[PDB]
Amino acid sequence: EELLKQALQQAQQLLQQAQELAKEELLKQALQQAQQLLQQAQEL
Amino acid sequence: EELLKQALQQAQQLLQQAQELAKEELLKQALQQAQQLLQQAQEL
Repeated sequence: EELLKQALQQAQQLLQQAQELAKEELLKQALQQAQQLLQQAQEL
Repeated sequence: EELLKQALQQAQQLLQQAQELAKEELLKQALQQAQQLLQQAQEL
């Protein structure tokens, strides 16, 4: 559960990296990685 | 691209709803929905 927290806080930090990249490879990566934390968040 | 922005800004608003729900059904929903915006973000 604090793990879900560690997963969400980091997915949040990563969607924010995606966002500033949006304003290529590193945007792709940041979204992939964030999806990961969210799948963990979902199963957690 | 501003669409990727609209997708990311909203996925961000949703991982934040998940987070406060974390501190059941609505946490599940918020993560599902956020994953959606991120898949759109990825394909976009």
